[PDB]
Amino acid sequence: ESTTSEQSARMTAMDNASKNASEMIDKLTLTFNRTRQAVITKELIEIISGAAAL
Amino acid sequence: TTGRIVAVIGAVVDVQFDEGLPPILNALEVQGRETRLVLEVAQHLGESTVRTIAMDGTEGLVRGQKVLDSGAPIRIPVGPETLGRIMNVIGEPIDERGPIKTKQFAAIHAEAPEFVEMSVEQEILVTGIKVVDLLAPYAKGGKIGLFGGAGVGKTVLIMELINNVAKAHGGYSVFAGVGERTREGNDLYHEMIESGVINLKDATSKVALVYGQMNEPPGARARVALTGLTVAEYFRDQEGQDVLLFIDNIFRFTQAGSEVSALLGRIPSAVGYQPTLATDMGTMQERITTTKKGSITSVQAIYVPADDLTDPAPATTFAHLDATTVLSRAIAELGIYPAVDPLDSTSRIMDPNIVGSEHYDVARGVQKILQDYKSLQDIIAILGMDELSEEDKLTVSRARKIQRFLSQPFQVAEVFTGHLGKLVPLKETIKGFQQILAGEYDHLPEQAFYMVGPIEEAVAKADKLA
Amino acid sequence: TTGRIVAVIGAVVDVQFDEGLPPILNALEVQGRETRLVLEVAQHLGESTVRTIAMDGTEGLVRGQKVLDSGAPIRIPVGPETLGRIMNVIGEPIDERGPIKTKQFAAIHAEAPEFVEMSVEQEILVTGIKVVDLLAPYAKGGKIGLFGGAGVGKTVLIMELINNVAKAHGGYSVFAGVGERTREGNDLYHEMIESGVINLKDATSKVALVYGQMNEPPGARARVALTGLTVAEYFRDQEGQDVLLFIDNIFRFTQAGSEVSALLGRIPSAVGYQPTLATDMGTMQERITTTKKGSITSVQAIYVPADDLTDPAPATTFAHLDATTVLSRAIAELGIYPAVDPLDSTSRIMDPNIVGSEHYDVARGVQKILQDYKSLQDIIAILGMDELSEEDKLTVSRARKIQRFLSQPFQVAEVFTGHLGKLVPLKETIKGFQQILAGEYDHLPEQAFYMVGPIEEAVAKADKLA
Amino acid sequence: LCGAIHSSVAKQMK
Amino acid sequence: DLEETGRVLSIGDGIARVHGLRNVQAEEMVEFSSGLKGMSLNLEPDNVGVVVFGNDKLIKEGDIVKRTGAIVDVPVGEELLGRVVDALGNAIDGKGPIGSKARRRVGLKAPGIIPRISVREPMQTGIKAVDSLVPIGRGQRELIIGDRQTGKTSIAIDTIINQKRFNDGTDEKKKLYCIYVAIGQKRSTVAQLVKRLTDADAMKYTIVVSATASDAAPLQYLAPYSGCSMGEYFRDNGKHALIIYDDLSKQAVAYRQMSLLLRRPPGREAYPGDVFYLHSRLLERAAKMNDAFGGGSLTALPVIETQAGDVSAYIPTNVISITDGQIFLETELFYKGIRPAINVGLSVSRVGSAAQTRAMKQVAGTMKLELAQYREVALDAATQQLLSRGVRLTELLKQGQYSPMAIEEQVAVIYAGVRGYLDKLEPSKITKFENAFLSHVISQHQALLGKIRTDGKISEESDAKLKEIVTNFLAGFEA
Amino acid sequence: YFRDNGKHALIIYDDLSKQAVAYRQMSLLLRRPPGREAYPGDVFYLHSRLLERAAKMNDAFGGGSLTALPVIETQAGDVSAYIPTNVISITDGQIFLETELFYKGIRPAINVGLSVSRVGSAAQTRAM
Amino acid sequence: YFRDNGKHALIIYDDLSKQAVAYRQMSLLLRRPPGREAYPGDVFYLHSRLLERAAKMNDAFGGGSLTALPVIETQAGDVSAYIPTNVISITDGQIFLETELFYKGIRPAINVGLSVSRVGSAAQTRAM
Ligand SMILES: Nc1ncnc2c1ncn2[C@@H]1O[C@H](COP(=O)(O)OP(=O)(O)NP(=O)(O)O)[C@@H](O)[C@H]1O
Ligand SMILES: Nc1ncnc2c1ncn2[C@@H]1O[C@H](COP(=O)(O)OP(=O)(O)NP(=O)(O)O)[C@@H](O)[C@H]1O
Ligand SMILES: [Mg+2]
Ligand SMILES: [Mg+2]
Repeated sequence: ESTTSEQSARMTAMDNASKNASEMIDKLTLTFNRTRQAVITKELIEIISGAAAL
Repeated sequence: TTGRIVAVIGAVVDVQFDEGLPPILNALEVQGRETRLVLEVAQHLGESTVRTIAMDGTEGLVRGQKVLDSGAPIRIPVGPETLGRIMNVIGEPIDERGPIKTKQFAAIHAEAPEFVEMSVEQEILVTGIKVVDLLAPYAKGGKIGLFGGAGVGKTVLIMELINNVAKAHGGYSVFAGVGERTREGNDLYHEMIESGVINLKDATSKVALVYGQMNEPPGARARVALTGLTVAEYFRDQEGQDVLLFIDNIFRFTQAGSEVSALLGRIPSAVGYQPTLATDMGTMQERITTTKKGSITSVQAIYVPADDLTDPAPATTFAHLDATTVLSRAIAELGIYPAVDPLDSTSRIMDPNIVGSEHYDVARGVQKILQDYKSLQDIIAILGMDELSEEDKLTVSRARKIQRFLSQPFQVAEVFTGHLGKLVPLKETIKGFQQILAGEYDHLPEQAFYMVGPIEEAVAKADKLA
Repeated sequence: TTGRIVAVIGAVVDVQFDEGLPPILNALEVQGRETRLVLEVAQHLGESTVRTIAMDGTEGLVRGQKVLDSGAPIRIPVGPETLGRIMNVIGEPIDERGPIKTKQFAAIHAEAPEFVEMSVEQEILVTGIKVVDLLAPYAKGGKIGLFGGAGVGKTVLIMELINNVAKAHGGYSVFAGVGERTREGNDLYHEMIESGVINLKDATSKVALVYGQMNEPPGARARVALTGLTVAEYFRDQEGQDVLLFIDNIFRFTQAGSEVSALLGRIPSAVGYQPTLATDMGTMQERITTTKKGSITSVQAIYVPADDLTDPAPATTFAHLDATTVLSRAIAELGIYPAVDPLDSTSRIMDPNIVGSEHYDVARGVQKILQDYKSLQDIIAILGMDELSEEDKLTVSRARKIQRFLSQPFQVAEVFTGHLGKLVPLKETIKGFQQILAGEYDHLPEQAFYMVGPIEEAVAKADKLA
Repeated sequence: LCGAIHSSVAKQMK
Repeated sequence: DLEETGRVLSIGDGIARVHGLRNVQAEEMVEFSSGLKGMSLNLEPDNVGVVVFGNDKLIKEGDIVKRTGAIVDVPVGEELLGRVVDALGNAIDGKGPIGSKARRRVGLKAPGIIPRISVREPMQTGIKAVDSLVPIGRGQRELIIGDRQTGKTSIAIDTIINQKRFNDGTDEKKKLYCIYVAIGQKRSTVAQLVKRLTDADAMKYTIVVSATASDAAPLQYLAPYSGCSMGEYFRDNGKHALIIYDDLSKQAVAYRQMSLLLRRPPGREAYPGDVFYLHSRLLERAAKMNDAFGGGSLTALPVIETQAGDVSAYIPTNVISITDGQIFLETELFYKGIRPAINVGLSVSRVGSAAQTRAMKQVAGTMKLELAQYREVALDAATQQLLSRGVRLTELLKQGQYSPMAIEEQVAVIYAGVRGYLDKLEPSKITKFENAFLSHVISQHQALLGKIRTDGKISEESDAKLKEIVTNFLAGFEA
Repeated sequence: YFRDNGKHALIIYDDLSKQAVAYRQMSLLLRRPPGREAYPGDVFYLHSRLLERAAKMNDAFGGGSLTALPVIETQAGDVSAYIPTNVISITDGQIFLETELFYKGIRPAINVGLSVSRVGSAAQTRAM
Repeated sequence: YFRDNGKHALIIYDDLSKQAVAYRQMSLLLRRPPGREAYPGDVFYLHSRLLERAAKMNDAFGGGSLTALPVIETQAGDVSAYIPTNVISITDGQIFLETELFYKGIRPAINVGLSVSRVGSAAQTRAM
C-alpha cells in the first residue's frame, strides 16, 4: 500500500511543482522583457537629454 | 501696469511690459476675456518680457492682447465665509451660490512656518482601522500619506477616514480636490450636504471645499493644492483651531508641474520630470504642518504612477510624512481591503514610549511573522506547503490568519464588500492580534478572520462556518 | 527645377533650389555621377533648402553639385514586363537582362484606398494548401505573419503560394526583399527559376522581384516595400487581379524606418524606435487590402526581436495581421511537409460568420483532436499505450491520420521529389478532415494519408500499400 | 519529496 | 495681408512654421493653400507653429495660410447619425454633405460639479456578464481593457446594437445615441464595422468618427475629442449618448509621435508628461447631468490594449485612474473558449450599482456572491456545493456576439441558475438549456417577461410563475 | 575648526541623497547638461571633495580630527546602484541596513556580510 | 584582390565591436544624431556594406571567393544588444561561445545548440 501511495503522491507533487515552475518562468520572462525595454528607453533618453542640453 | 502677450505655448504665456515689470508670483489679468484669466509670473526672461503660467485655458489668446498687473499674487477669500462654499484656484466660487464675502483675502503664496514655529507633541490619532492603528498609527496634527496605484483604494480610505476622524471632530475641515474626478467632487458635495456637514441654510457648515480636477489645464492643477492649503492656514492660525486637511490627490500637483516645466524651457530631470520637483514639493508641503499657533492634521492621497514607488514623485513625498499607509495592488487582488502593506506602511509614532509596550510589542510581532512568512513564499511557490517544516507551517498558518484579520469592512465600501462597516477600538485591535500570535485560534479556519471587526466576530464567524 | 547640393552628411543630403521647391517625397536626380543617385525630399528646412535622404552612397558629392528635381516621387516600371525581372528600389533592373520597358511607370508613394473603396466583407484566399485553408486561412487582401526562419521550407512555401495563386486565381505575385542579403538573393532567384515560378525564356513568370539589399543605405531599405507594393497595386488596379505580396522581412522594414528617423535627428521613442513607428507602418500596410477591383494579400516574414512579442516592432506589426503561418523545425523533422504547425498558426477569418459554420466546426474539430492527442501522448509512449479506453484508442489513431493528412506534396518540389504536386480545393480539404473525424477511414493505414492531395488519394494509397 | 506521505504517518504515529 | 494670412516658413516633422498670421488666436483653425486645415498650437513672436490635420507632404515653404477665426470645432447634431466622418467632421461614406446646423469646439472644458448628479439610469449593454456583474450607468466612464484579440471591441459593438430596442421604442428617456470613434484601426475593419451595424439597423442612431492607421497622427489625436463634442450635443440637450474610444492606446501613441516631433521631453516609455491629461480632459466630458441642466448624459467606453496582461503599465494605469471601473478581458479565458473573456474578480464598476435594474439585483447580487464562494475554492459537501454553482453560472455568463439580450431575458436565465434549476444538470448541457429555456419563455411566456420588464422587479407573483415555468421546463428538458 | 585645533569632531550628513538632488536641480538650471541618471557628470566629485575633508591630523598639526557619517537613501535595497556605489567608493566603510532584517527583528538592521570598515581593529580598544 | 583573380581569401575582423566604437566616436563628435547606445543610424549600414563584400564568384568571374569571419564581443551574454543584433542579422550564421561551457571543460566553448550555419551541408565533404 505504501509504495503505491508514495509514488502517486510523488507523481502528483512533482507534476504540480513543474507546473508552478512553468508559470513562474512565464511570469519572469514577462518581467525580463519589461525591464529589457525600460532599460533601452531609459539609457536612450539620457543620451538625448545630454545631447539636447548643448 | 499694461503688458502685451508676445508668445503663447499652451499654459505658458510670455508677456512684455514697457514700464513697471511685474515681480515673480504676481497675478496678471488678461484683458478681453469673458471669464477671468489669471497668469502667474514665473520668471523674468529679460528684455522686459516675463514668462507666466495660465490658471485657465489659453485658447483664443492673441499676440498683442493686453495684460494688467494686479499688484499681488493670486489672493483668495479666507475666513468662516468659505465654509460650505466651493472655490477654484483663484478663489472664485464654483457652487453657483453667489459671491463669497470675506473681510480677508490671503495670497496662495506664503513662506513656510519657521523652525521656531515647529511643534513636537507626539499624540496618537486612533482611526478605528485595525491595520493603521496597530502597525502604523496616525498622530494628531501629524502628516498622513496614503500611497497607491490606480484603483487600489486611496479615495475610499480618505472617505473612510473623513467618516471616522472628521465626523467626531471639534474644528473646521478643508478638502482640496486636486487633479482628480469632478464627479467625486459632486459626490462629496452632495454627501456632505446630506449629512449636514455642509448646511446650505444655517451658518453651521464645518467643511470648506476647493477644487481643480482632471478637467483643468496644468497651471490650475499645479496651484489648487496651494489654494486649499491657504484656506487651511487661516483656520489654523487666525483661529487657533484644530483643522483637518484632506487632499486627493497630491501627486497631481507634481504631475501638473511636469506638464508646464517642459514649456518653461528647463532641461528635464530623471524620468522626464521637472528638475525642481523636490524643491517645488518642499516649499508646498512645509506649509502643510502644525505650528505652535495651531494644529493641522493632514491626510493626502498619493498616486503611484505605473505602481512604481521609486518614481520621483511618490519617492520624494515619503520624507514629508509622519505616517504612511502604502496600498498594494497585489494585496487588493487577494481580496484584502484596505489593501495596506503591513511591511511598508510606517509611522514615527510607533515607539514604545508613545504607544506603550503592549501595543509596540504586538505590532512588532505581527510584522515579524509577516516578514518570516514572506521569506517562505518562494519555497511555498514551487514545492507547495507539503515539503514544509511543521514549525514553518505554523508560522504560515498564523501569518495568513493575521493577514486576513488585518482586512476590514468599510462603510464607504459596503457596496463592494457586501458587509456592514466596522470600526475597531485600539484596545480590541491589540488583543485580537495578541491572541492570534499566541496561537489561541490555531484551530479556526483562516476564512473566519476575513472581513470582520473585533476578534470576537472572528470566533462567531468560525461557529457560523461550522 | 535644378538645385544645388549645400550639405552632405552621410546618407543625408541638403539641396537648395532657386524657384520651384520640390515637395516632400519627391525624387531628385543628382547630376554628374556614374550610377544613378536618387535623393528623396524628407523636409523643407526653410530658405529654399530641402533636406533629403540618399538612396545610395553619397561619397564623392561636392557642395554646389547640380541636382535635378524630377517633379514627382520615385517612379518605377509597373506592369507585366516586371514579371520574372529583378528590380531595384528606384525601379532600375539589377538582373543584367536589359531594360524593363513597361507602358508606364508609377509613384511608390500613394494614399491608401478610400473608405468608400473598401470591400465590406471578409473573403478567403484559398491557397490550396490543406493546413492553411483548413486551420488558419488567409484573408483576401489580408496580412499573414510568416513565422519561421531558414531550414523549414520557407522558400518552398512561398514559391508554392505564388504558383497556386497564379493557377487558382489568375493573380500574379510580387516579392519585396527588404534588407535582402545579396548571397540569399542570388540563390532564391535561380531557385525560382528551378521551380519555374520565374522563367528566363517565355513570359510565363508568375513572380516579379524587388530587392533592397543589406548593403544599401537606410533610405533604400525603407522604401523597397513601397516599390514592391506599387508593383502589386498595378495588377490589382489596372488588371483587377488578386495579387500576392511577399515582404521579407517586415522587421527589417521597421528597423530601416528607425535608421532613417535617427539620421533625420528625430528623438527616438520606446526601445529606440522612431516616433513614427505606427504611422510608418500604417501608411504602408493600409495599401494592402481588398478594393472593388481586386485585392493584395501579403505574406510577411516576421522576425521577433529578443523573442519579445511585446516589443514595439512586432506588437505594431500584429495590429495589421489577419493571420499567422508558423513553420516549425520540430514539425519538419516529423517529415510533415510543409512544416506548418497546426495549433500555432492562427487566423482571424477563422470565424463561423466568415468561413461558414461547417468549415469552422471541422477546423476546430481537427484542432481539438490534435490537442487531446498531445495530452494523451504523455501516457502513450511513457506509461504504456495499453490501458487506453475504447475512446482513447480512436482519438490517437484518427489524430495521427489527420496529422499526416495535413502534409501535402507541393508542385514546386516536383523536380526533386519526383511526385506530382497536389493543389487541393477548399471543398476537398473540408470533406477529408471531416470524414477522418467521423471515423469513416478508421480502417486504413496511416501512410495512406501521408503526402497526398484529395482524400480519395488517401484511400488509393492505402489499397496499394495493403 | 513524496508530497505529504511522511508527514501523515509520522503525525498519527506519534 | 500678414494680419489674417501667413506664408509657410518650414514644413517637416509634422509641425509647419508659419510666418505672419499676426491676429491668429491660440488653438484656432487655419487653412492651407492645399485645402488642408491646421491648428495654431504655438504663437511665438516670429512664427506660428501649426499642427497639420492631414498629410503634411501637401505643404511647401511659401504656401499661403489663411485664418478661419474659429477655435478648432466640429459639425454637430442629429444630422451626423447614420454618417461616417473623418476627424474633422467631413463625410467619408460617399453620401453627400452633412447638413449640420451647429458646431462645437472640440476642446470644451467638461461640466463642473454643480451640473452633474450620480449616475442612476441603466446603460444596458445587453451582455449578461456585464449587466449583472459590472453594471454600467449613464454618464459613467467604464474602461474596456485587455490584450489584443480579447474581444474588447465586441463588447462595444453588442452594446451599440442593443440600443435598437430603446431607440425604436416609444419611451424617449430610454433612448441612447451611439458614437464609435475608431482611432488607429484599419480602414477595412471600420468598413466592416459599419456594414455589421447597418445589417443590424443600428447605424441609423450611430455616428462613426474615423482616423485610421493611414491617417496622420494629428487626425488620430483629434478624433476622440471631435466625437466627444458630437456626444455633448446629446448630453446637453436632455438626450443620452454613448461614445466609444477605440482605442485610446493608439491615440496615446499618435500623441507621443507628435510630442517627440515637438521635441518635448520623453518620459515613461517615452510618453510626454501630458499623456495623463490627454485622456483625463477627454474622459471627464462623459458625465451625468441633473434635471436643471436637462437631465442628459454621455457614457464613455474607452478601450485600452495591455501588453501581456500588464495592467500596471503607465497608460493602462492612467486611464484606470480616470474612469469609473474597468472590464478586464483575459487572453487566457478567451483562448479557453470563455467568451466574453471577462475576469469578474478584477473587473469593477465604481458607480453602476445605483443604475442597475432592480430585477437584476434580485438575481445578479446572489449570483456574484455564489461566484465568490466558488472562486475561493476552485470532496466535502460544503465546498462541493460551491463548486457546482461555479461551473453552471460560468456557462450562463457565456454569450455569443451580435445577440444583445433584453434585461428581462437576462434576469430570467440567471434566475434559472442562481435558484438552483441547473445543479442537477450536466455542465455541458447548461448552454443548451439556456438557449432552449429562453426561446420557451420568449414564446410561451411573453406575459411574464413583460411583467418583470414593466415592474422592473421580480415580485412574488412573477416569481411564483417563473418558478413554475423553470421547473416545468426542467421536467421536459431532454438530455 | 575642531579638527585643526587639537579637538575631535563628529559630523553627520543626513542625508547626501537629497543633497545630490539639490545639486542636480541647480546644475540643470545653470544649463549644464545632465550626465548619468540626470545627475551632473561630477556627482562623485560633489561628495568625494566633501568627505575627504574628514580626517586624522598628525601631532605636528594638532592631532585633531573630523569623523564623517554620510547617510545615503537607497531604493528597493540596491546597494549596488550608481549613487550608492559612488559614495561607498569614497568612505572608509559602510553600514548597510535592510527592512527585511528590521522586520525580522534584527535591530539594528545591520547586514554584516555587506557592511565593512576599512580601518578594522586599528580603531578598537585591545579589549574589543 | 584574391577573390577577383580566381583565388580564395579568408578575412577575420577582430573585432567589429571596436570598429563600431571608433565610428561612434567620430559620429558623436561630428554631432550626428545619437541613437540606441548612442550609435548613429548608419552603424548597421557601416557593417552591412563591409560584410556583403565577402562573396563567392561565379566561373565567368574567375571563380574566386572571400570568406569573412567577423568577431563580435557581447556584454553578459546579450546577443540582442545593438551591434550584436545587427551583425547577427547580416551574417549567414553564428558560432556562439559561452563562458559557462569554457570553465565547465567544453573547449572550444562553442554552444552546439544555438550555433548555426545557413549554408550548412552545402559546404561539407560527403564523409563529414
Ligand atoms: N476598502 C475597500 N473595500 C472594498 N473594495 C475597495 C476598498 N477600497 C477600494 N476598493 C475597490 O476598488 C475600487 C477603487 O477604490 P478607490 O478608493 O476609488 O481607488 P483609488 O486608489 O483612489 N483609485 P484612483 O483614484 O482611480 O487611482 C472601489 O470602487 C472598490 O471596488
Ligand atoms: N462574445 C463573443 N463570442 C464569440 N466570439 C467572440 C465574442 N466576442 C468576440 N468574438 C470573436 O473574437 C474576435 C475578436 O474580438 P474583437 O472584438 O475584435 O477583439 P479586440 O480585443 O477588440 N481585438 P483587436 O482590436 O484586433 O485587438 C471576433 O472577431 C469574434 O470572431
Ligand atoms: Mg481616487
Ligand atoms: Mg478591437
